Amino acid sequence: STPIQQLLEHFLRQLQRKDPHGFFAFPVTDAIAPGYSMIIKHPMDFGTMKDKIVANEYKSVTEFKADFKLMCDNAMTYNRPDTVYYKLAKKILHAGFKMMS
Ligand SMILES: C/C=C/Cn1cc(-c2cccc(C(=O)N(C)C)c2)c2cc[nH]c2c1=O
Repeated sequence: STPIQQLLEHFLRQLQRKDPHGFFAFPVTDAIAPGYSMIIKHPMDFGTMKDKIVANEYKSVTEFKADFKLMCDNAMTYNRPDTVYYKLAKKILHAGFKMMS
């Protein structure tokens, strides 16, 4: 609806294209990642970001960028550097921030 919502939906679509496996698509469960909720205090994922856009909870691109960075930082905190997850998070973090200027 609103201009910011339209822009953030556009950014979100482009970011999700960089995650074809959808590792970032939904909240990480402790079943898939043992101990996750005990290690990551502020979980974030593309699905939650979509819900926040729809609810009109972002009022600036800066806020959206902060949630995107949080999501990537979480993946680089929980996962070791040699994992596909860590490597994807670092790659998408830089590409996403460039893509968003
Ligand atoms: C780039 C990752 C972002 C978030 N994330 C997602 C998964 C995840 C989620 C859903 C499915 C799978 C998967 O395909 N597995 C576990 C085989 C992984 C996972 C598993 C261990 N750590 C993580 C993780 O940090």
